[PDB]
Amino acid sequence: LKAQTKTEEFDAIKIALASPDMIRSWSFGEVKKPETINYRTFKPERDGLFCARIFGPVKDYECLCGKYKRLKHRGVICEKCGVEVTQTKVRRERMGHIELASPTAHIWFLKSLPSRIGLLLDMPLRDIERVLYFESYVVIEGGMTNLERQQILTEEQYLDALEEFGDEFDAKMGAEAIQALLKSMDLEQECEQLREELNETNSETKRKKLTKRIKLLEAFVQSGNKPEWMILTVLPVLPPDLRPLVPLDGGRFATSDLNDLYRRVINRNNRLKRLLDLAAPDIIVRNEKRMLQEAVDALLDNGRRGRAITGSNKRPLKSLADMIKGKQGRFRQNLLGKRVDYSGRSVITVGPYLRLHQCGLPKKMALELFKPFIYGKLELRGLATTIKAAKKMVEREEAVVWDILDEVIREHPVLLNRAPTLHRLGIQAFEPVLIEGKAIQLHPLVCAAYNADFDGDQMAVHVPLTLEAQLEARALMMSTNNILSPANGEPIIVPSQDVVLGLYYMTRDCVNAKGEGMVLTGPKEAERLYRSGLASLHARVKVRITEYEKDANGELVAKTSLKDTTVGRAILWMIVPKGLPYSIVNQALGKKAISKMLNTCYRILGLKPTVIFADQIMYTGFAYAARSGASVGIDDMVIPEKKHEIISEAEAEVAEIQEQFQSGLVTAGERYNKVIDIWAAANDRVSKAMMDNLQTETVINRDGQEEKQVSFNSIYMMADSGARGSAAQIRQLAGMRGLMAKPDGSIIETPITANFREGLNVLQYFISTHGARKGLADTALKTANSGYLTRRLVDVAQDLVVTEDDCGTHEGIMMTPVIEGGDVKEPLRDRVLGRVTAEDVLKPGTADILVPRNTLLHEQWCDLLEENSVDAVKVRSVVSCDTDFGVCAHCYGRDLARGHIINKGEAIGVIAAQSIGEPGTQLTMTGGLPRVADLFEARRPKEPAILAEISGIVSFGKETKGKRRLVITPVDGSDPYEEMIPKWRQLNVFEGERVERGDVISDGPEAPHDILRLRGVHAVTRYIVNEVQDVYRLQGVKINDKHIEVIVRQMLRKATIVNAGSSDFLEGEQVEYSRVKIANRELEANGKVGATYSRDLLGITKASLATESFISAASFQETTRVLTEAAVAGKRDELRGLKENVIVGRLIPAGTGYAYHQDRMRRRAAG
Amino acid sequence: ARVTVQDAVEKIGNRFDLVLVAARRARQMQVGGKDPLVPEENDKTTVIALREIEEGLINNQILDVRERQEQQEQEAAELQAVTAIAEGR
Amino acid sequence: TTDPVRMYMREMGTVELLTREGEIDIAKRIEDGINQVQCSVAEYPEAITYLLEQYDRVEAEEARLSDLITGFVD
Amino acid sequence: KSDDVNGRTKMYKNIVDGNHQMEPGMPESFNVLLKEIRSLGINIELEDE
Ligand SMILES: [Mg+2]
Ligand SMILES: [Mg+2]
Ligand SMILES: [Zn+2]
Ligand SMILES: [Zn+2]
Repeated sequence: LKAQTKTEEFDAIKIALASPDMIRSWSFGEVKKPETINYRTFKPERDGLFCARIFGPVKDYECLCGKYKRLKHRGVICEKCGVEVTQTKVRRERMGHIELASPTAHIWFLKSLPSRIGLLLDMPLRDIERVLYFESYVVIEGGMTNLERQQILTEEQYLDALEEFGDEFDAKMGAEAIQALLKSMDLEQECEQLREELNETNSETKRKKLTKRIKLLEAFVQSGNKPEWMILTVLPVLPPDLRPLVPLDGGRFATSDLNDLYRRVINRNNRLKRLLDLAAPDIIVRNEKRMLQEAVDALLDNGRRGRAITGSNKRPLKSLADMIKGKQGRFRQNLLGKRVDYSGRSVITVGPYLRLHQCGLPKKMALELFKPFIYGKLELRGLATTIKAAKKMVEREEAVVWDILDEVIREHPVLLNRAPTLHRLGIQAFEPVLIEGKAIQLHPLVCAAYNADFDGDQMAVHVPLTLEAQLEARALMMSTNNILSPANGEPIIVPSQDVVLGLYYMTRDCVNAKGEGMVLTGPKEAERLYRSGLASLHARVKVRITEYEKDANGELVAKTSLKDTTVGRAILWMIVPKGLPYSIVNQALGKKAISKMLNTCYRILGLKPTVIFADQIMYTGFAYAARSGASVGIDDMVIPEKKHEIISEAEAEVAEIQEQFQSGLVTAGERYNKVIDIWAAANDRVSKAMMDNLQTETVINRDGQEEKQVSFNSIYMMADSGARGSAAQIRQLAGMRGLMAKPDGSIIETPITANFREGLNVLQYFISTHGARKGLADTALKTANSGYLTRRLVDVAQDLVVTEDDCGTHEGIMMTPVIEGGDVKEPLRDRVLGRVTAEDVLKPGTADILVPRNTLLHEQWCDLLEENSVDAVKVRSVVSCDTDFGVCAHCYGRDLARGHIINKGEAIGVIAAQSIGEPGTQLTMTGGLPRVADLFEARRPKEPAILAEISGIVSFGKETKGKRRLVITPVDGSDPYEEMIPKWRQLNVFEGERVERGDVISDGPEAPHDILRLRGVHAVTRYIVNEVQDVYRLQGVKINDKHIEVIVRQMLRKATIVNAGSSDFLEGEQVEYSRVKIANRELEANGKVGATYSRDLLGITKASLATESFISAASFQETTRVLTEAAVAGKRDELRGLKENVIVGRLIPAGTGYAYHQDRMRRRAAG
Repeated sequence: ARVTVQDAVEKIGNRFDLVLVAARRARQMQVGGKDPLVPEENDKTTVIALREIEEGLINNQILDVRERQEQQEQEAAELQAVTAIAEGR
Repeated sequence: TTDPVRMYMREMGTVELLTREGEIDIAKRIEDGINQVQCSVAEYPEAITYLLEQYDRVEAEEARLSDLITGFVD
Repeated sequence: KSDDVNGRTKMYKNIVDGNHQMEPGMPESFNVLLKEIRSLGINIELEDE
């Protein structure tokens, strides 16, 4: 079968050095002149940087001279001015070239930090520059005389050396010399030479540096690049329209900076060509060559020299490297990120009438957005003769179009987005609902997922055009398909504030109210009692209820009983579908219970019942809350009657301690701390006085004498329900507020004795100011810290995707409850939920298989384990997954917005990184958010501990030399370990004990590098997750341990060989590659040997550095260095990753595209 | 409208292979090649295909099967026309 | 030190300035040099006959008086 | 929707024709990046098929 020639759909990419002949291949002409346009008739001057002959017609399908103006004429080259008449588009495509008189060095291979040309020749950089500026002569191919091949001479020395040997020795200077060296260099011969020397001299100093060079050289050899090409003979010119001269208003012109640069290189080049035929003296043509060299450099990458400035403008002219480069990497892919058609935005509002699957869309917005669709539907039914008439119709806004828009709108989701998109719920698909008015209406339940308040925040809309985009939006991005956080399995659609105050006020009970004691047949006549004004919403009542339990085998049982309840809970029962028990609604229904209600409904009846349920809860929540007439008055905030007395007593204490300091009974420092404590203690007293009074002091009577219940006071209901406010914030309203802190951080020993219900005087407010401003500053900065963190995270993960089904490893990590020092800071059930078992678990007794090998532990399974006393469970994790280049679905877990096991192909790295980064706003400024980063950066603490390197008996040897050596001695194994530990650090280690490898030989923090090395992989991963999770959980943030585990797996991706037989001994390399390769030896070729490696721990930012794809690396890394370092090796990017596929603009090799890439990836390496 | 695609995801597990298959089907209907297998409520092809997945009358196998039949159904017509290309000889 | 302004100022700074008499020294040599090639040119027979063949083209209106001579010595 | 100067028009015509598809092609931003790299001394090619 024939291969191909013309444009097929390409896979992979290649990058390499460009030969002068290769550059000529692209070039359709030589730019011989600095001229641009004619200066009167604005036509391009032949043949200059803008040329119709070299590049293309100024206007579509028309010859420049004007002889051939006809659209028929296409392959025609005008006889007057050779211009083949074709679309002006080719002026954006066709390249050109310039033939340089003298060779010229490429600054990138000269000036990228490891000068490539320098170490290719094993020659210093400063010397090469010394040869380039004609500041000395360098030898080439010295022959047998006096001189080294690479030796450098000065003017007189070259002369002195020349009188003795005229010929059979050669030396040049400048660029031509360097080019001659590169051409003369034989890598093959040099490679052999380098191979012997490694073996001959044995020294680490020697062979360390030695080995680095030989692999590099042979890489360049196998690459196919010829060294000479680092020196430019021919220089390609970029198509004119990519650096346009386009006119402006008022007749002025504007142009890219490259022209000024290109023009210069041309002038100088041309001048030099002239100076050769005039036989100018050396001193000039030399100067002209340096000037040309500088000029080319300024063109390619400006700023590696003097930084030439554009004409008449101080600001330096932008060069080609700066066009690619930026902040950060490429502008193209950097945020932001390309503008997109079919979009819009406006201020957003509520719309509680909406169902959860839809959103209010302004009439005009939908009109302008679906404009092409409207045209097509309008001319599909024949209401418009043609598209033009259709254009006029919607432009006329004839009334008839509105019905047509409801058709084109109906089943057609739109994407809604908020400004800081953090997790994937930052974008969700909705069904359009036509709205008069310019505001976007957004279903209330989603406002939590977006973090969208209504304080004037704006949202952006996107229309999913292609059929595949409509179905992606509906089956993935739809609102109803994500009700559960992917970060933690808990529902994110939990009713927010107004609704839960409604349901809290609804299911609540007072002691004596209308309808107290009566009984009703069912919720129907309960509402009939209430709505008619007979019964109070909260009164204790028995009513007949029918609950349901599906406790049969997939089958619903029914049960009826007399439940003791209130009227509101009875009324509320009408919404609860089928198999939920009345127990869930028989309580007071705070914000905490109302989410777990939704959670259980999902985990039992599935999705569909849960969605419509959520809707109903919101509707009834708002409604009854409106009935409740909740408000806030100034008398709703009750100050304790005992406040002034408490302040005075604490005011007496400071005067006790003060008398003690004047009389010297207590020290000054002791004074500060003493007073601060009593004032602090005072605050707790006032807080817990007003809390008691505020909470229950409503004291009311039913028929009998008195009694007292939880208050119905307005502000309390908000805080108890979970609606808004918290005991801390309330404490500032009624009780005194806090002790503020001066900028210094030293909390002032005279707190704020007033509160907001009273007035704050001048001093108290002024002192309050610092806390606010530092708060805003801290948060506004904590905003910045979070973003960078998610960035580093997604860069190191990203390309990680679920690929295989079951790697089929029994391996996994042991899950126990966290038990931090007290009682159960986190249960076992949350830690293990939704994960898969490593091996079958036994009861406390045995011959009992509870869970059979690998089984997803769902709610029943976790409860069956909890029924029993089960204390410990080993679980497959993404860190242990045997699948290479991805995660096996079994090792990850089920978690998603759906409860089912994770699908094949979901990109989990991103959702893991996003889930970890998003909550980061709430962390503090040890502790806080920077503490998390230290964990993920693997950073070694300042004064770490040291762990026993190897098991066996240890002892001390030699004596204080600034380090006192420690000798460990295994019984059987070799003794030789003696480490020099500074002894001025307090030891722990019993001097006379045998130490298990990895014990604490001193105190202080430990480097996670050790834990991986000494204790093992599972130990360090357990260490990271528990420490980082300590930070979040301390703030009340729920992040499943899974996500942290995947980041960890990426930290240790690389390993360092120990044994040999096929690989590089000391090479750091992917354990993916090694593991697939040692399987290729265990039964393949030679056993050979081998090889044993050692897993390594890389910080997140360092591990993301290594990426196979250079297009990906060129994005977020330093672009110049990436391209150079890649261009020399002739590295071939196969795509395969995410980052790169986004760049080239094809299907992401994940999700919907994962089927595609898979189908294509296999087509490769076949026939 | 189709509020939740859950029923289709049960029918096809992946939930991604669902988007693809329903897509392939929606084009068989949208570009005017076939007609629906289930009452159309005025729902656009997006949802009509999804109802077809939920009701179990459409999946990757049938389409590949169905398409594979049409390959031979059209190949039967052109039978005389392309065998007339004996002009190779 | 890079900055070609500097490596120029310094490459030329080596060349030493001419004395008022020294200017004439080099200049006398110039005349001598050219006169040698002029005399060397005068000694070529084809160089003569060609000019003959060229002037017959001038009088035949195959050239112009400006395209051959700029005027003589007299 | 943004960068494909061919695909965008080829798309628009399909939207009115009633065919929701895309004949995507290659984004012009990246297509320019090829020339900027190639405008330097770098030969960057799209291999295979
Ligand atoms: Mg908010
Ligand atoms: Mg806001
Ligand atoms: Zn012409
Ligand atoms: Zn696995």
